[PDB]
Amino acid sequence: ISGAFEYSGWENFHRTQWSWDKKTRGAHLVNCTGACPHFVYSKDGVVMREEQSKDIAPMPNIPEYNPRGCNKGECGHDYMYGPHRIKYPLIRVGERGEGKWRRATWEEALDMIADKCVDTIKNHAPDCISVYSPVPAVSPVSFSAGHRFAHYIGAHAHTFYDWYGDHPTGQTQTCGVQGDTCETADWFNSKYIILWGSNPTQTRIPDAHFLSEAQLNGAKIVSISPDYNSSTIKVDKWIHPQPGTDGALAMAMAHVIIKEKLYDAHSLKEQTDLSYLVRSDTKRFLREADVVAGGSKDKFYFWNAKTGKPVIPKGSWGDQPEKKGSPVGFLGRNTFAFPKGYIDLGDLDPALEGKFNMQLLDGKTVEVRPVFEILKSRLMADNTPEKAAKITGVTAKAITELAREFATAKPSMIICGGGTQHWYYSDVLLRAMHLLTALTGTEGTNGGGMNHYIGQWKPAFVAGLVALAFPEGVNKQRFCQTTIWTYIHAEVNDEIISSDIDTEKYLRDSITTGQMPNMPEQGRDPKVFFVYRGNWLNQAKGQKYVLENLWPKLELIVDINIRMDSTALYSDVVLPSAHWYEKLDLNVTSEHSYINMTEPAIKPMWESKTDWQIFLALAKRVEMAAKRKKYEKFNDEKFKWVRDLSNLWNQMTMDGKLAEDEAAAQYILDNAPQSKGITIQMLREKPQRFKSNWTSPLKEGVPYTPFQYFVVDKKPWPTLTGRQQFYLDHDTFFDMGVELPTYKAPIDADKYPFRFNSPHSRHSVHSTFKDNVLMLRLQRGGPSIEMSPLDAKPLGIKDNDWVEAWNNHGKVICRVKIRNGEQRGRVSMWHCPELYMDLLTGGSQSVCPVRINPTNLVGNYGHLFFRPNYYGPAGSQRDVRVNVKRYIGATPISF
Amino acid sequence: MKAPRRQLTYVTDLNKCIGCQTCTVACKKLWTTGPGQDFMYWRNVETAPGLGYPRNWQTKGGGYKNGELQKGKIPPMIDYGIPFEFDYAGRLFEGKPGRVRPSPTPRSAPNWDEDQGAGEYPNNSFFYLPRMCNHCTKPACLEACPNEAIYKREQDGIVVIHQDKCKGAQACVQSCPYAKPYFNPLTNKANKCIGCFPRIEQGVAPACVAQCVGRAMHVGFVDDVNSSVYKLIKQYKVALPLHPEFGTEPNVFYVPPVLGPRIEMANGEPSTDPKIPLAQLEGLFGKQVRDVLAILQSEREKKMKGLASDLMDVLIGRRSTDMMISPLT
Ligand SMILES: Nc1nc2c(c(=O)[nH]1)N[C@@H](/C(S)=C(/S)[C@H](O)COP(=O)(O)OP(=O)(O)OC[C@H]1O[C@@H](n3cnc4c(=O)[nH]c(N)nc43)[C@H](O)[C@@H]1O)C=N2
Ligand SMILES: Nc1nc2c(c(=O)[nH]1)N[C@H]1C(S)=C(S)[C@@H](COP(=O)(O)OP(=O)(O)OC[C@H]3O[C@@H](n4cnc5c(=O)[nH]c(N)nc54)[C@H](O)[C@@H]3O)O[C@H]1N2
Ligand code: SF4
Ligand code: SF4
Ligand code: SF4
Ligand code: SF4
Ligand code: F3S
Ligand SMILES: [Mo]
Ligand code: NA
Repeated sequence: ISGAFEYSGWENFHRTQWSWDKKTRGAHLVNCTGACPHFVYSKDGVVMREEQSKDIAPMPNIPEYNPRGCNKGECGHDYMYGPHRIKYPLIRVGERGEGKWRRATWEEALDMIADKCVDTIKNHAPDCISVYSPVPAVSPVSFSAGHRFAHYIGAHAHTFYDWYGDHPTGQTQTCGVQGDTCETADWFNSKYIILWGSNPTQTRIPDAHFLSEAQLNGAKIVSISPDYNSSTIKVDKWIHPQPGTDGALAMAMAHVIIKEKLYDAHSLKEQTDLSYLVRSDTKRFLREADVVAGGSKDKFYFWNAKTGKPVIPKGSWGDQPEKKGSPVGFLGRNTFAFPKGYIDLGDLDPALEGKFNMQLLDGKTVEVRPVFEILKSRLMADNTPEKAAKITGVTAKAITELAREFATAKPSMIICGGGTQHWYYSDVLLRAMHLLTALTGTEGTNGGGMNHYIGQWKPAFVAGLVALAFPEGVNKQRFCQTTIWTYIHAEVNDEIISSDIDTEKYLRDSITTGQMPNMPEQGRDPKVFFVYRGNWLNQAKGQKYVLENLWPKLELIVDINIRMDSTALYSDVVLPSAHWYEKLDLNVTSEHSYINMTEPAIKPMWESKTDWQIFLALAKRVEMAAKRKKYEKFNDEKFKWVRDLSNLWNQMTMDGKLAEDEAAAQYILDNAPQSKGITIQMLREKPQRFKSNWTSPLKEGVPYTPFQYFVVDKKPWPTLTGRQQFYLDHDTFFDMGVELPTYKAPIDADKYPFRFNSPHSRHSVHSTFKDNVLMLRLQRGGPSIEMSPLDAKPLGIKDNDWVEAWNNHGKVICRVKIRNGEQRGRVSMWHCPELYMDLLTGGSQSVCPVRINPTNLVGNYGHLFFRPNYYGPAGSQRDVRVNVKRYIGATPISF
Repeated sequence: MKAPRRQLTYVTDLNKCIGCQTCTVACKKLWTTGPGQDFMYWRNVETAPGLGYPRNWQTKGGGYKNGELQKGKIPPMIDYGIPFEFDYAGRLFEGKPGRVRPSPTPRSAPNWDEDQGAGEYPNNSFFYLPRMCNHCTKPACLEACPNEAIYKREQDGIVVIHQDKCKGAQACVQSCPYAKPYFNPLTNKANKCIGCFPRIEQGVAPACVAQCVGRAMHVGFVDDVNSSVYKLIKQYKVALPLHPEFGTEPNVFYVPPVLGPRIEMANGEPSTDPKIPLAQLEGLFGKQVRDVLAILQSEREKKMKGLASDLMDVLIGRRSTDMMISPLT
């Protein structure tokens, strides 16, 4: 006998369901920040399912990252076989958006595109062509394909970090960095976490366990959110302010901490500009050029309380390192070239309080005060808990207690997100958050700091990406700033009267003085637009302006996609891109320190091609078109670059070296210090930890936390002052009233009664998986907008009724979900459902303009300059206001 | 039916479930992709309080009353939810006008009332309740079946519907008080959770455990004194079965939520009471809840003071293999 039990033979039916002949590595190349390792199971050449591989190496004493994954990821293979899939090259036959197509060969489709590209260069300008493809970390080879193509023909690229509102503007203003954040395992090292406009139960699904685990291990967690969000059911305390009033809350916390002397004075004196001396006459920093002949406009003073004399702090913009290093993309300047210990406080004792006299170059005596003295006086005057309680609706007692707890627990951390970053004035709010963190002195400590999480913006091996995407140098690449590009070319009405904020004047002056770019140059229209790896049109702010005003300027719109998204639906040519499980690419994120990847489980389906192979094929047909049109070489005076379109394919591949996808990916790994030594074969087997990181060392067995090269090794911060700089003494900051962190009330230019919130949902990754049938079956079959019962009932609105939301920018009609946890006075529409889904008109972006904050346009103040994804106007949208009413054309009964 | 040699045992930590539905999706894409199974979610996750799946399942009837088998209702299809269907082809590829609406007109679905819960702002409250077959020690489905098509495996205590022996009597559906057998109208057979016995047989945790992203799921044999399920059910005694009054002796247990904020009083200041009412948890898990929450609170408070707590460390689960049968596959 076999030993088998009575029904073992019949049970083979179920055993066969869990079987496969092939197992390969997979990843989901979507902008979720998960970068979750997966296996893909196939049988007879058909992918059956995927499952988390659960193979990130653990660190001692703290929970492992495994398994990661989420509800979209475990049905990711639905997009291989589903009704959305692009099988063949498609060319529009109807009007844009109708979904009337003809199938075309690759040859005809690429020839059409190639012919138009050459014509546009020949007849207009290369900068009338652009390529939008965001978040390189999600899929860096696929990103590099279109960018390298643009790189060699002179087309311009876009920005994404700021256009999305994810760029921590206030952090770049404070710290002189593009951005940085701890990996999420470091959350477990904190004793006290504030979740501030962040909903990780829904928006950090594979990482959320660290929070409940930290709590069971003795940490306390606070949630600050107007609505009772899904994350808040686990926290120890919930603070629910009015929307967009968080700055008032942060400044009152700063008040309590300063007044009650709960701050870390040593840290302030060494690591911030809060001892730097400010002239009482001009309100500017006292500078060396004021005091000394030929003195520097970029060196400053503090008052040394040990000697009773003014002293010039080391490390500021005018102080050079003796050994200059090369520029580093994520730093205002390469302060790593300074030696360790450079800004160590030594036996200095900078005064934080007092008034002092100093003698200028022209004899006269000026009163100077330390920044901290100015800040302190204003905070005592205007930012009491009692005053902030009136603005925020949070009790003064609660504000005070939060401030005390946050400053007392060590380490404490702020985790911020879209709820605090997607506002017009989010820059000054994040400065306030950084002020709270600097006062408690937790920057650069495990379990501490001001850690922002948003999208999948950070590729640690960025130098290898740049090498593949922009081989002749980023200084030889055209970039627009996409918020500006959209605002201008879509001819947006932001409803902000110029006598309140002269947006137009600031923007125009930004451009004509060269602080911010404007593409195309000389006022030409954009003409050709490549969109791929982003649903640019569906997610665009100002979408109704875009569709009416920008789209018709474009002569040719190409979408490359795995599926028919809304952008593709509104495109001229749609090219089938291979699914994540039919291609090779890398996949990384800021949330964990490991390199993920996908590889082909099977060959590209139907006639699809990988993104790398598509732009290689297009390169060949552009060569041919340039020949036919006798326009193969042309002078691009902007870069002193004689371009040769007849050799575009060899340019794309380095004479064929990088003609295979895998070699392109290996080229990235080889050309970054964070990854050199790692091979694809290693990554195929197991995810590999980065070898180094950005602004701190990456230590074996320890979670990354940023900025230790400044906090611990005492290199200067890459700011004008050389510190965490809370005083920005630029005209535009004075104009807007934010030379110091302070409360800026939200924009109320939309004259309508409900604030419009558009948070991110557990049920999709942006627009991707919105239309997935399983995801919809786990909701109510379509998009949702949420309302409090206290607003719905007076309007006659019942749960699951259709509601109409509108303002001057557009209107949307969507089914409502009445949720008691929603705060009265606001509605919450999960962002950017696809236009073709269960909406009677419009979508979330119909009601959103494009708005530009003038502080984000400053490009001539030390570390404030334009660099793509380093600084630029955020595409905020949480200030929007709408009205809501019941839609009465369809009122189905419930049962 | 006779006791099994070992009993596969689950623990669900409601302090850690994030309601992401990954487990719901994993089970469905593994076991219920076949004809007639579209409306079947062997694993499902419902917001509590709420109607659950199927709607109002908690008053469906079934189980045992003073040891006597109860015959409950058979839920109508609308209470499970007609699985929405969509015509993407027409709009996206065939030039048809008109939004890609769900069919039918939405009125019910397995997760219809997600995140609604109960209570008025600022004391609205809800949490997540994952559910599956409880592979009961007293399976009412098994006794009910007039064709002895349901059996309880001797090697691991997993309850299985034998698809050849089933004739579609639907007594199991009537008698399971958890509503976890689903009648398949295409095949005329009940289908339900198989405890992932094919994975268990190869030493791999069930998909709803191995793929749990919140890291809230435990599994093992309750006879293994070094397993987390033993420690939570038998040693520390903080894991309770769902609706014990149904009399089926479930082998799935729940650690009740002790995380969560306080009730907020009219002046904006906190009460000592939690937003999750004890009365709700008692409705789910019985009169032992109070004492469990006290243990949990006391042990968490040790951790807050920098002291050791073996129980907190069990729930934290710094290594997944301290919570479950190996999840690697
Ligand atoms: N009111 C409001 N507005 C907001 C926001 C808000 O909160 N409120 N949030 C923002 C934010 S923060 C973001 S990150 C955007 O939504 C991201 O949109 P995105 O187009 O990148 O993702 P999406 O997933 O939608 O598009 C990804 C596309 O890429 C396709 N795709 C995915 N993988 C591949 C691939 O490997 N190759 C190619 N060629 N394509 C691929 C995908 O099908 C989809 O079309 C934006 N606006
Ligand atoms: N499942 C899933 N996860 C995702 C994404 C996705 O599409 N799907 N997108 C990823 C990316 S790219 C983004 S940028 C992030 C965004 O995800 P999050 O950073 O979490 O940001 P939101 O979802 O916009 O808002 C988070 C919470 O802040 C609340 N909020 C709104 N306004 C305010 C306010 O004025 N003050 C305060 N204190 N709170 C406010 C919101 O209601 C919400 O409860 O998610 C990432 N994670
Ligand atoms: S979609 Fe993103 S979060 Fe979900 S499993 Fe895939 S990578 Fe992870
Ligand atoms: S839960 Fe229902 S189906 Fe599962 S064993 Fe118990 S009685 Fe049977
Ligand atoms: S044990 Fe297996 S069959 Fe049962 S619910 Fe979990 S995944 Fe589904
Ligand atoms: S997967 Fe884990 S955390 Fe997510 S819903 Fe299921 S049990 Fe809860
Ligand atoms: S009662 Fe028995 S015959 Fe089938 S439908 Fe249920 S197992
Ligand atoms: Mo984002
Ligand atoms: Na249609």
